[PDB]
Amino acid sequence: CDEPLSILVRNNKGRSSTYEVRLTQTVAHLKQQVSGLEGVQDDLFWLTFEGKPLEDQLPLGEYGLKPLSTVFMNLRLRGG
Amino acid sequence: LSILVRNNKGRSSTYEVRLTQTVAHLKQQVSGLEGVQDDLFWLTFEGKPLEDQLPLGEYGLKPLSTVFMNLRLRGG
Amino acid sequence: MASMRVVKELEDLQKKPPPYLRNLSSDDANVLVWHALLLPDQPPYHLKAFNLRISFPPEYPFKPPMIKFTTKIYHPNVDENGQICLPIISSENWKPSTKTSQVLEALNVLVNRPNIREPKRMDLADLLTQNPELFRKNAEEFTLRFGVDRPS
Amino acid sequence: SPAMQRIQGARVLVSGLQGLGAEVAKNLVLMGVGSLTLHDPHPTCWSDLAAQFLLSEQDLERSRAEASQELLAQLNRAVQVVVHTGDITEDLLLDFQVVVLTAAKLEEQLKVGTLCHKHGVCFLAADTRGLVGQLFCDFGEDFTVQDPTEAEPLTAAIQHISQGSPGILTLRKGANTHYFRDGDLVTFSGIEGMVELNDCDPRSIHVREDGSLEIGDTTTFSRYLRGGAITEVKRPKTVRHKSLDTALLQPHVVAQSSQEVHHAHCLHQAFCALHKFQHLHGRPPQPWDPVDAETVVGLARDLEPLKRTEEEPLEEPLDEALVRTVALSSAGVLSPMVAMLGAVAAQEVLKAISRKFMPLDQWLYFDALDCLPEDGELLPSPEDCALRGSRYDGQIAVFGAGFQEKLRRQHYLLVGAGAIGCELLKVFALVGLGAGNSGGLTVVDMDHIERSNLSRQFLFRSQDVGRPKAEVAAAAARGLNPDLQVIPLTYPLDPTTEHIYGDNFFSRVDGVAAALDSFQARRYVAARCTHYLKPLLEAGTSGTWGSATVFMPHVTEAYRAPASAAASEDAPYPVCTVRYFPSTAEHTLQWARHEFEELFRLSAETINHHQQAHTSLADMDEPQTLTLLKPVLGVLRVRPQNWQDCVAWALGHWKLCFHYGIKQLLRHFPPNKVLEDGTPFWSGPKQCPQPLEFDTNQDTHLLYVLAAANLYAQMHGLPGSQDWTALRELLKLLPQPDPQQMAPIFASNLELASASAEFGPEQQKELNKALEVWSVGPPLKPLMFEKDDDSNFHVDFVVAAASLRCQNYGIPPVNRAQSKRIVGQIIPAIATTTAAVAGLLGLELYKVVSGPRPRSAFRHSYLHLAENYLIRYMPFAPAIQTFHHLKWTSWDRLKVPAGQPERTLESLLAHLQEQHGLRVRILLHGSALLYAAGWSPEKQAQHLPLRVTELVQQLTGQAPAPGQRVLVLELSCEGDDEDTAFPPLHYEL
Ligand SMILES: *OP(=O)(O)OC[C@H]1O[C@@H](n2cnc3c(N)ncnc32)[C@H](O)[C@@H]1O
Repeated sequence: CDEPLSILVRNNKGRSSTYEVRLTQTVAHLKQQVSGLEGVQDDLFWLTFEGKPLEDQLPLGEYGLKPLSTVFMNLRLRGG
Repeated sequence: LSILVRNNKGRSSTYEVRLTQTVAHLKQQVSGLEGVQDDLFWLTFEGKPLEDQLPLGEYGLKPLSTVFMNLRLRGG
Repeated sequence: MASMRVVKELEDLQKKPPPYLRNLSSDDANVLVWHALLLPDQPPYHLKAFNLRISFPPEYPFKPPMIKFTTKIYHPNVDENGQICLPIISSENWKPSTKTSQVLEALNVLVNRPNIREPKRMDLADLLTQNPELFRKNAEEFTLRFGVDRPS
Repeated sequence: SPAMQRIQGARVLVSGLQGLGAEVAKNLVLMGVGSLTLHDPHPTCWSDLAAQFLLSEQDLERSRAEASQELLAQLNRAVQVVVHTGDITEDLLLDFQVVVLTAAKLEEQLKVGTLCHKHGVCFLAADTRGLVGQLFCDFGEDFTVQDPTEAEPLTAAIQHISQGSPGILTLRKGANTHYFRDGDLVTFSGIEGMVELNDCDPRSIHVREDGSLEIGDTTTFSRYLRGGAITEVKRPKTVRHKSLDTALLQPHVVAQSSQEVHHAHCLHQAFCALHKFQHLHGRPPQPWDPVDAETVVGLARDLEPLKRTEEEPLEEPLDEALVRTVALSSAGVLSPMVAMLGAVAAQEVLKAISRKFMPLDQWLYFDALDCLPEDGELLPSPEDCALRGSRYDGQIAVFGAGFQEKLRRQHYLLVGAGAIGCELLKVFALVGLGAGNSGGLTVVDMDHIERSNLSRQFLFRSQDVGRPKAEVAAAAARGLNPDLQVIPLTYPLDPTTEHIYGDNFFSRVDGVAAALDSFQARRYVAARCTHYLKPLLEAGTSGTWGSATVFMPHVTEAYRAPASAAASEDAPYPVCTVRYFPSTAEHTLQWARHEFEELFRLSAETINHHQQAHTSLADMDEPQTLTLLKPVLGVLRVRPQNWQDCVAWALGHWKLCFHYGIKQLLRHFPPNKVLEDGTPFWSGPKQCPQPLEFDTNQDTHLLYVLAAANLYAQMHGLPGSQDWTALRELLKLLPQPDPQQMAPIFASNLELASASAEFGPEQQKELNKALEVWSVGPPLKPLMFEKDDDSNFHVDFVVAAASLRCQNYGIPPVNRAQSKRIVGQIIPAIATTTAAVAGLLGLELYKVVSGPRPRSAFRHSYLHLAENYLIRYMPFAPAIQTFHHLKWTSWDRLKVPAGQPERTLESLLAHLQEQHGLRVRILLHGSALLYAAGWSPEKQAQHLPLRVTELVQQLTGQAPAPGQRVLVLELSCEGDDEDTAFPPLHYEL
C-alpha cells in the first residue's frame, strides 16, 4: 500500500474536511491530525466509522477505510 | 466537644471556634490566629455555602464535624 | 493522581538540582507543595536569596502549578502578595508535556530579564522605562531590607 | 427565534394515545407546540399502564385521550391541549400542520397517510412492537428546509482586501482559512466604512491557495478602511418524500452501514408480517406463543418479495430467527423503548413544524432485542407471561413475572435529579425498579428548583420553585408509582462527603445511575463506583446530541473522563493576558465580567469591614480602588441622593472606562514607539487600539448606559423604572456634559507626572477621612449575583460592555450563540434528547438487572437528532496493563491483610515484594508520602518500624474513625515509567 488515500472527517458542526492518511498510520495519528486541525483536545472526542468506534492503537487498515470515506467525529458530552 | 478544622494554608487542627457563638464573632479570632483575612476564601461546610451573617449552628452540625475551604477569586 | 507525578519529578530534580535552586524540599504531610530557595545570578538581585512556594493543583499536570514568592521581592512582574505571571503558567500556553523544570527555568529567566510588556504593577514598569537608575536604587534598597540570607 | 414563532402557532394531531403517543405528546407540550389534539376513544386497559405515565389504575375503562388530557394540559399552561372524540375526516386533517399516528393499524396508517399526502400535511407513523421500533415520516412532495445543519454560520476576521478585480481578500491564519468552501454564499453583516459593501446581496466566494479569497467586483466600491466580522448564509435544501402506500414497497431506511440496512429490511419484513397477521386473525400474537410466531414467520416467508428492493437481487433471505423473535415478544410495550421512539418522533415533528434540520429520510428502525435473555438462558414461557391485572402487564408480556420480581428487589441510586434525572425517575417508576417492600430508591441532589429550570421539565411544577430538587423529584416519583419508595438526599456525592456515602451506605445500593452536568462530578462518581464495584449508568446531552453508557465492573472498560475538559471546567483564566491583548470577544466578555465582579461585589465588603477591621491604604492595594470609586460619581460635599437617571453618572463612567484610559495608554505607550530590546520588532501585536467617535445614532452604547443606571438604582435603592419612551429626550438634551468637570477627571487633584506618591500624607488623610465619612450609612448586604432575573438586564449589561469594548479593540461582536456559551443564560436542555438518553439508559438497566451477561450484551449509545444519527455499539474490553509478572485492569485492586496485630511498614514491603514480586519505590496514602527508596537510611530506619496506621496518624494528624474497613494507598516500583499506574492497594484493617 504505497499510495496514501484521502478520507473525509465529519466535524460535529456538519462540516467535512479532506485529510491525507496512510493505512499503516494508527488511529492516534489521524486523531492528532484532526485535533490540531479542529482545535479540540484529542481526549475530548472520539471518532467513529460505520457505526462502530475506532480504537487508538489499531491501524486504520483494520477498519477497511476506502478512499473518500466519511469518518464521523463524536464529542464527549457534559450537560445533563 | 471539638470541631475538626483543616486549612489549605498548612497544618491545621481544632481551632478556638465554638458552636455556642456565631462564626461572625469568631472572624476576629480566626483572622488573628491565621494572619489571612476571611475575605480571601469562602468556607464550604460539607458542601454547603457559608455567610458571615448566617449562624451555621442551627443547620445541624454534628459533633466532631469537618469544615472545608478552597482558594477563591483571581490572583493577579 | 497528580501526587505520584509530583513525587517522581521532585525525586528526579533532587538528583541534579538546578544551580539557582537549593534546599528544595517538600513536607511529607502534603507532598503537593514545594519550598525552594531561588538564587538569581544578575545584579542587583544577586545580593540576597528568595524563597518561593510551588503549589500543585490536584489535577496536575492538566492544570499548571501555582508559584508564589513567599519573600518580598521588588519586581515589575511580581505583585506584593507574590503571585507571578509566567508565560508558561498561563492557561493559554500551558501544556501537560512541560514538566516543572522548564517552569523553574522560565521563572529564573523572567527574574533576570523582566517581562516589561505586561507587568502586574504598571507604576514599576513606568519607573523602569523612564528612569532605570531610580529603579536600581529602589530594588537594591528593597532586596537589602527584605532579602533572605543568601548562601554560597 | 423565528423558528419558535412558528411552533407556538402550529397544530398537531396525535392518534392512539398509548405509551408511545403519550410520550410524543409530552415532548411536544414541553417543547411548546401551540395546539395539540389528542385522538384515542378506546378505553384504558391494564396492558398499557406499564408504559404510559399519564394513566393511573383509577383511570381504567376510560378513554385514553380524555384521561391524558388533564395531565397534559396541566403539564404546560401555554399549550391548548384538546381532545377530538369524533372520527378522522378530510376536513379535520386539512386544519392541522402535522399528524402523528402512533400504534395505529396498517389500514388506518395507509388511509390517513394518503389523505395527508394529498393535502400537503406532514405525516408520521410511529409504532413499537416489543423491543423493536419503527418510525416513518412523509413531509410532502416539496418540503424546503431552511437550516440544514445544527451549526451557526461561519465567522471570520478579515484584515486586507486591497487587491481588486478578482476580489482577493485575506484573513487571519487558522481554521477559518480552510473552513470556507467554493460553492457557498457569503454575506457581509456590516462594518464601519464601505457602505457599498454593507447590506448587499450574498456573494459567492472562491477559495484560492495561500489564503487568497475571491469575492468578485469590489474595486468600484469605497476604499477598505478596517476589517470586521464576516458571516455565512446557509443554502435551503428541498427534500421529496414518497407517500406511505408507495414507500412500503421501497423502504429508504436510515442506517450507517450495509449490514444495518439489511437488518432494517428484515425488521421491516417482520413488521409487515405482524400487520398482515393482525389483519387476518384480528388479534396481536400471544406473548411468547410458538404457534403465533410460526404463523408470523410463515406469513413473512410468503410475503411479496417486492416489499424489498426490486432492482437489487435477493442475495440472502430474511432472517427467520429475527422475525420469530420479534413475533414472540411483540405483545408488550415498554417504557424505555417508548421514551426513545417518542423522543425521535417528537424531534421529527419539530423538524416538520419549524423547518429546521434535515428531516428523516422515510423509515427508521430501532432494534433493542439484546435485552432478552442470552441464547443459552431460559426464555420466558407463555404461562409465565400470563396477564394478572398488575400495572406491569405490558412489561410481563415481554419479560415475564420473574423478571418483574428481579426488578422490584433492586435498591438503586440516582446521583443528580436534573432533566435526565427526572426522566430516569419516570422510567424507574413505570418500569418498577424497587417498587416493593424489599427494594427502594435514592435520589441525591443539592440544587433547588428555579424558574429557568422548569421551562422544559417534566416533574417540576410552577409552585415547586425554591424547594429541594431531590425532594420534589422523590414526591413526583412516588406519585407515578405508589409502591415505589424513594429516599431523597440533599448532600452531594462529593469528596467532602465521603463519611455520609461510605461503606455502610454503598453496601445497600445495587447500582448507580449518574445524570450529572459536569465532567468532574462524573469522574468522582465513576471513581466511587469502581472503588465499590457497582454498575454505573451515565448519560449526557448537549443540544440534540446525546450519549448513554453502562460501565459494568470487570465487564466493560471503566469510565475515562476527558481530563482536559474536567480541568477547564474551573478555569482561573489569568487577567495578565486580557487587559491589553483581547484575542476574541470571549476575552472581552471575560474582562467585562471581571470588572463587574470587582466593582459591584468586592467593594461592599471592603468599604467598611476592611477599614474597620485592620490595615490601611499603605499596606494594601486600597488606593487604586478608592481612586476608581470616589470621584467617578461626584462628592458634592453632601450625602449622595441624586437619581441615577442622568447623563453625568453614566456617560462619565463610559468615557473614563473606555476612552480616557485607552487614550492615556496610547499616549504613554505608542504602538510604534515602544522601547523594547532597544529596537522594537513586533510592537503592537495584531491590534492598534483606537477610541471611536461619539455617534449618538448607534443605540448599542445607550444599552450599556441604561443597564448600568438600572443596576445601580437596583443595588442602591435609587428610584428608577422603564423610562425608555420618556427619558430619551432628557438623555439627549445634554450631549456634551464632559467639560463641566474637567478638573476632577484630569489627574487626581494636583498632579503632573505623579512623581513618587506626590499626593502625600495631606491627601492620604483626606482620603482616609472621606472613607470614614462614607462608612456611615445603611448596611449593604453582600447579596449574591442572580443571573435568573433577565427583566433587569443583568446579562445584557455584560453583553453590551463586551460588544462596545470589542468594537473599541476591533474585535467582532458577541453573537447569540457566543452569549449563550457562557453563564449568561447558559444553553438549556431539549426534552427530546433527554428522553432519548433516559430510554437508552432504561434499556441498559434491563440488562444490568438481568444479571450476569457478557460484554457483547451491553451497548453504548450515541445519537444526534438534528441529522438522524444514532449508533449502538458494544463497549471495549478492559484495558489490560502489564508489568513483569503482574497484570491488571482498571478494576483490579491489591488487598493485603493487616493481621490480628498490625504489621509494620517493613513487614508490608516484604510481603508485597514476596507475594507480588515488586519492589516499592514510593508508597503514599492520598498526598502524604509514607516511604521512598531514595530516602536517606536514617529516615528509612525512622519510618520502617512504625505501624502503617500509626504512621498515617502521625503524618496526617488524624486517627482513622471506627468503620475504616480499608486504607487505600497507591504505590510505585523500580524500573517502571510514569505511563504505568499500579492498582490501588487496599490495606484491609
Ligand atoms: O439537568 P442537569 O443536566 O443540570 O442535571 C445535573 C444535576 O446534577 C446535580 N448535581 C450536579 N453535581 C452533583 C453532585 N456531585 N452530586 C449530586 N448532585 C449533583 C445538579 O443539582 C443538577 O440538577
